[PDB]
Amino acid sequence: STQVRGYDFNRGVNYRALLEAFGTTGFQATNFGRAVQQVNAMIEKKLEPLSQTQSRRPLTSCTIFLGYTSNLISSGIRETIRYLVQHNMVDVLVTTAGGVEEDLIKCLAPTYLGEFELRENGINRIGNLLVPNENYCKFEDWLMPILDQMVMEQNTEGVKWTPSKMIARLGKEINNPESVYYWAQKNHIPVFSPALTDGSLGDMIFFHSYKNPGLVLDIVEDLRLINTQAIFAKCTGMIILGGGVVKHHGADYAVYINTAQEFDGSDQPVKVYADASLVFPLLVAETFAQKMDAFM
Amino acid sequence: STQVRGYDFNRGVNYRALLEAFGTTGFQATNFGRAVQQVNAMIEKKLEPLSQDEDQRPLTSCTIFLGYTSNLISSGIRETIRYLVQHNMVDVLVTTAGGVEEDLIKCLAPTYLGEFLRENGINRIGNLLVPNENYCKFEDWLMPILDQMVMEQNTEGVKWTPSKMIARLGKEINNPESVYYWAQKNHIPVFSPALTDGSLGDMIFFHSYKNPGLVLDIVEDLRLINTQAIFAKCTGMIILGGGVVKHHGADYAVYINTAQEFDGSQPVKVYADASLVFPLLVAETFAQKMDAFM
Amino acid sequence: STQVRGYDFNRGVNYRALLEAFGTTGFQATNFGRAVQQVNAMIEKKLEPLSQTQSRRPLTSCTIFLGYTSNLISSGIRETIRYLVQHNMVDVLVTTAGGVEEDLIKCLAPTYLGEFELRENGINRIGNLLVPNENYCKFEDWLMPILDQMVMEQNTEGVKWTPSKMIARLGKEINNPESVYYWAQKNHIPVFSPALTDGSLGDMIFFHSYKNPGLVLDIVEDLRLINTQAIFAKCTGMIILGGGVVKHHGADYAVYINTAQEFDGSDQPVKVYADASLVFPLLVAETFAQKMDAFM
Amino acid sequence: STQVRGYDFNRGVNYRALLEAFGTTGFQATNFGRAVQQVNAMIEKKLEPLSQDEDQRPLTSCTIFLGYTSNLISSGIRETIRYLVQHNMVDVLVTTAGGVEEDLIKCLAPTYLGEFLRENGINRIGNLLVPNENYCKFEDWLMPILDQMVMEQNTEGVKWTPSKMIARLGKEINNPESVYYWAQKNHIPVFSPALTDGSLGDMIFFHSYKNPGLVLDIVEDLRLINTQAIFAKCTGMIILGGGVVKHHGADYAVYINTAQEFDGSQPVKVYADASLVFPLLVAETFAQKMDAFM
Ligand SMILES: NC[C@@H](c1ccccc1)N1CCc2c(-c3cccnc3)csc2C1=O
Ligand SMILES: NC[C@@H](c1ccccc1)N1CCc2c(-c3cccnc3)csc2C1=O
Ligand SMILES: NC[C@@H](c1ccccc1)N1CCc2c(-c3cccnc3)csc2C1=O
Ligand SMILES: NC[C@@H](c1ccccc1)N1CCc2c(-c3cccnc3)csc2C1=O
Repeated sequence: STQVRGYDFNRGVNYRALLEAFGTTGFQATNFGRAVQQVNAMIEKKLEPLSQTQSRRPLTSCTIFLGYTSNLISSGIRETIRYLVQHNMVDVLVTTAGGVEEDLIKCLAPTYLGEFELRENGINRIGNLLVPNENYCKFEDWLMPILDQMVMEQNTEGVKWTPSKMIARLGKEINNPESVYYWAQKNHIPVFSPALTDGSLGDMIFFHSYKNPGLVLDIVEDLRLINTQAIFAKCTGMIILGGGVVKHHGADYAVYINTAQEFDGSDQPVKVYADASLVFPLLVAETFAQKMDAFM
Repeated sequence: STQVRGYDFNRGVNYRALLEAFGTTGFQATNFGRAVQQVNAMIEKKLEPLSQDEDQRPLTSCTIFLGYTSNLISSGIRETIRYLVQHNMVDVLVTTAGGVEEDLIKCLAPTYLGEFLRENGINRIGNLLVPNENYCKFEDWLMPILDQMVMEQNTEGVKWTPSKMIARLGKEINNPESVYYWAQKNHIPVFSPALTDGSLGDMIFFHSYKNPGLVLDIVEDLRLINTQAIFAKCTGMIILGGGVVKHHGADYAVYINTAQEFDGSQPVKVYADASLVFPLLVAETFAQKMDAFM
Repeated sequence: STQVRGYDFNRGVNYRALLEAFGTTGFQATNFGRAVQQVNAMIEKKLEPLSQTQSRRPLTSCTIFLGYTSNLISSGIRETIRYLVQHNMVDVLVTTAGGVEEDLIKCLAPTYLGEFELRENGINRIGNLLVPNENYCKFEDWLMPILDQMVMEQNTEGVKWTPSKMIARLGKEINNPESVYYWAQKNHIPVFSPALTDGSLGDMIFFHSYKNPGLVLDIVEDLRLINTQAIFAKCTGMIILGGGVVKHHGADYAVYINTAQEFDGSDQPVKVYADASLVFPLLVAETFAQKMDAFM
Repeated sequence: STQVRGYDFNRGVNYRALLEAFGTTGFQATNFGRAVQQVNAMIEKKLEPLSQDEDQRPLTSCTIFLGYTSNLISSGIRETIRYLVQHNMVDVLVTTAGGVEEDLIKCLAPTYLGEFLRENGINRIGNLLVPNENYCKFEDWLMPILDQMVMEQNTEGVKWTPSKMIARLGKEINNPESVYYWAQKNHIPVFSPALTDGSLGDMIFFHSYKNPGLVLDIVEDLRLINTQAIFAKCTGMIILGGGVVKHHGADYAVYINTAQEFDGSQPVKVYADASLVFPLLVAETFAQKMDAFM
């Protein structure tokens, strides 16, 4: 029986103690507290020594899957995710349509803050974020010669492209330390996204295919890669931001952060019903970023 | 302007007048009234003969895309979607992970109502219950088909994509209750790049160790879905449940979901569970023009 | 074990059968089906003969409380609620701030449909509804002489005003068969609303009190009235639209229709998670309106 | 304009920089950054001395109204609210049914964490658990006070309103953990016309048969709350949880709730559970200026 009790500001302001007190505050603050515990248990299992997939990445004592929706990549959470990937704190990335190109585009031009007329200035609104159309034009220019090389390598060097191999290539090509995908390919963290071509990147692949036909993207090889990662893990952890990212039907540790409801049936595990833009950086602050020394 | 006024039940229970009166009721009832008009405009456009200049599955005056999340296929809305597809009322289907297998499995065994399990072997989707045995029955049915598909790839040069696989599964289920049976029979393509994210995917995965090499290309499906939009005279969209399609326009569009805008996740949005709204929408729109589609 | 099955439009369009099939469709459609059952069981218990509070209203075999938020009174649901009250199908009304005056004002001037600049034309927006400010001005003019009479009767005829007695008086004064509150006082259905003065009606009572001081509105007498209604019922039914209307901590039958979530802890019973503007008229169509003959 | 950029944890865990960076992070993080600015503007205004012309519980340069739903008083946010009230950082409280008694009951017995009962005697509020015995303890404490209040009404001519009752309950609880103890001690009025809708109301009801005639007038409270706004130099509002106050303006305003607009139920709205957000907001605003309020 733990008693409900909030942080007492008559102590002054200690941010560690403030965040610890969320555990006893109730409602989603308590879920936040439980999420910190689950992620710290993931991390501690990951750091336990081993003494013991078609993948280069060395096995650890806990394989952590980080899933996220595109919109979080458009947000500043992109920096949070990049940090984790940069320091090898997760093992596999999963995302949805848009989630690749929104990272790469931010390397060529910035996304801006607006609010919750726009079409005439040439601007794509995503919540309270603004991406000028010019950004997609710059990305297109950058992308075309890479797709040319990709088709050539497929037809002459036997390369069998999948979304994950394409995402590694694009990460390598962007060659920029602010990119999630640059760091992911550098650290051999595979990125999975069958819905890679559903949005803007798809549109460009589509037009490119009439200029230079031939590109094939197989999803069955990626299917084998992602599932083998899970089957041959000693333990698995999952952290999933935004929902609609991953399917069930076991994970040893699981945290979900989203604002989706269960009532229209839309797809000790912990859910925090909150905007990940608020919650994820706090969660990282109290977990992965506390163990920064151990990952180096 | 138009005055707010609900239906007056002193007039008795006149269902058509009641549904019409939603338009002036306000909030999401008003949006439902607008959805009805939007869908009726699509249908009117569709039934319009192509003029001499507009000429080109045969193209109509309005190409209608129907998108839905897999949860709706688990629900009884599966029957509503099947009705529209059976009667050629839509031209293209788009769905999400689970959206295919959940239709096929219901031909082999029923889904049940529970409430809002792991030991009895039950998969819970909201208040719906699918016994785990349903998926075992599906596995048995599917494996021989996957053998045939790999054989045809390797010896007949068939290049599989998700749409072609879904067409083939529909032909193989050969059951008039199935959405996918009717889609392939009527040459309505089904697009679903996340086809392998769920249980069907687990099965294709395991199958690939006994009999490797199946390739599912998404790029040919990318070209097919986009060309449907590009060569349409007019386009209509009806998207149920959210997370199905991406923008960056349709001439007519209706979205029905309870997704929020605040975390960043004349078109009409109805903020409601599609399980309530979509059959009412269909009753006032497609079902009124049933004979025109026969 | 009931099997999931939707309405089959190859039968054509039978609206009764369509609505019955919601029961087996799943998700909130199934909850809708369960709500129809609960309300029909309320009604059937109400119609059972008796052979057996400080209130004139005769006891029946089930006392039905109908609760609703103001916004539903601004909507066309006002007509649905009025119908029930007109035909004595419920016994007690409960509402929130705004819920009284939005009915009365619609008797003097209409509310309009807008969408989800407005201040300069003089317009109060409520979701996609528009109420011109002029409507509140007309209501104020109408209200002042009634408040004058009310203060006089308090100080000379011993009248002890409560929100429910005030609401009866206003219903009687509006004298219009489109008003919920006209019908409620005519049929001796009490209306409870401690938060009666939180909005526009309150503002006007506030200004009036400097022109004609003295008005007292006691909530303790109303507290006694509403609770005695419940204590001395043979059976109770509750139908509550919009949430935040009533408090718990027993009802024999209960239906709630709202879109509030349980996750931030905001306050066989059935919940339908839906906009009552869609759901309530359908529910009425399949329940109270089917038994219209028996209530006359 | 401002570029989207999250906090970079390569800089280490610098909490102040992290909270500041929410402003450029986007979605509701950006709204949190705007709430911080809005509340800091209120506080800055409040600490501004009244000029010679502006002169008139003593009035300040900004009158701040703090509103909250009772669920927040059941939560640990009760401590946060109590802190602000204890230190005269707000001028008026407004709450909803349950909002009073749930503070008072915690002085007699604790609330507990459970998960998202009727036989053990437990009231469930989300993932919070209040044993039914807590309310029995509250009843015992309250009855003698209700006797005194009726006596003073009838023999001393006291005219009770909810605010006066809440002040009196706060004085009687005489406990520094209580929001209402500090409100009456600092002459912060508490308004709550729905005071009797819940458990306190059940108790006043039963008490009224043994000892009848208590009158709680809301009209005098109506005048008091409105006059606080009318005579303010500047007004600020902080409203947690929704359904608390009605409009038809404040100079500064922040709302924190997860209510939707679609059913119809420079001000800033943060769409989030206040149990996460409000203590962070307070840490960056009122708690930085603690000494100015002492
Ligand atoms: N059902 C198993 C489940 C899972 C989750 C986590 C670890 C292991 C297994 N799963 C595997 C397949 C998958 C794909 C995907 C990607 C590229 C090609 N094909 C499919 C995207 S999401 C998703 C998914 O959820
Ligand atoms: N961005 C354009 C947009 C669109 C929608 C509707 C008509 C035209 C164009 N689009 C096209 C591609 C697509 C796929 C998909 C399917 C199979 C392979 N690759 C991709 C699933 S959803 C989706 C989508 O939203
Ligand atoms: N807790 C008992 C509960 C209840 C509900 C239903 C039937 C009986 C009892 N209750 C009674 C009191 C009440 C008031 C109110 C109204 C005018 C004056 N004072 C209080 C508004 S809502 C509300 C409420 O929920
Ligand atoms: N409509 C004006 C609005 C307002 C808010 C803030 C400052 C000024 C004015 N208002 C004033 C009245 C009020 C009551 C209340 C309390 C005790 C007795 N009667 C009514 C509770 S909430 C509420 C409210 O919202």
